[PDB]
Amino acid sequence: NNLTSIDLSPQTLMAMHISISSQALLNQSYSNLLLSQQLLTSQSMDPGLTVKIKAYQNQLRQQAQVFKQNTVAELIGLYTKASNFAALVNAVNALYSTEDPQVSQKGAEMVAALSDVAQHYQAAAQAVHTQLQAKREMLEPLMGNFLNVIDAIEQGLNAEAKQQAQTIAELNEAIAKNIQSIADAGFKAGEGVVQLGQSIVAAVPLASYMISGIQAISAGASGAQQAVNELKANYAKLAVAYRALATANALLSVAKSVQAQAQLFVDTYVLTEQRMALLPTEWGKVAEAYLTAAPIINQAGSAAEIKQAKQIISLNAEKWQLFSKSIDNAKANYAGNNILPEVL
Repeated sequence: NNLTSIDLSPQTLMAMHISISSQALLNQSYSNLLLSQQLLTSQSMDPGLTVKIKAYQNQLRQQAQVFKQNTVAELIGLYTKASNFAALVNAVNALYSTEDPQVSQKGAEMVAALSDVAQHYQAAAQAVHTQLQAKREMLEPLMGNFLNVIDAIEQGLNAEAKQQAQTIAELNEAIAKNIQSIADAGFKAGEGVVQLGQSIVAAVPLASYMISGIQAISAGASGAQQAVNELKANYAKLAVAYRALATANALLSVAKSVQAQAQLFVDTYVLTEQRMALLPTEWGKVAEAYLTAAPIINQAGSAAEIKQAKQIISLNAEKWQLFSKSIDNAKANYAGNNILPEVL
């Protein structure tokens, strides 16, 4: 109705871009893990299962490469649009720093213009989300069929081997939680520099399929020290379980190691897609607010009404600059987290 009711703020955009970065950065590291993982050779012995494992491994590696190189760039592109918008709000602020007597009209047209820009960023986000949802609809059936392959083999295992399979599944779920604790401590809700590494954590004899796993960098300064000690303990026990299950069915151990790497990639893809689902609607809310504000900013034309508009605009400009720094940080993480360095 009047100046006090307009919302020129970034609304939930800052928190949403942090929650997106949270999962997308981790999924960047899981992509590098799938790409670093030694390929299974045609050891044969059981060529049927080997083809099925290699097929899934190759299809996952191809999807990890598409996320690492294409999807990340597409997200960095969305974040750049948020930076751009922040600059435009800061331009509206720069306008009000002049003693133009017709500032109310020039200001209202600029806000009405940003309204249209927000509507475009809405469409830009919707495009990325459609791409993410399309792949998600392909990755779930792919993983589901591979899980049917594993389960079909497991129903025919002896008592001891079926238990080594349960133990592997349990530790893979435990190690996931450990990695999540470690990454969240490094991320500090968008203020930190998320950095994870990798190493050979286990091996299955055939001559030797060597399984890669995520590790913390700086086993001394990474927030959640509890999680690092659990991770080392869990990897040690995981290595035993694989060597054990391998005496019964070696390629089953390989298959479970591949599925564990996939579970992390597909689960974090799905979370990245669900955090992204809300972004179009939010840009839409910014577009709707800016459109409504325009006529109100125009009516504020008295010396005092202008001073009050300048005040509101300057406050929302500072809010957008704080979000613009949150974006620069996220963009620097995506850049620096492109490499998954080795650890000993």
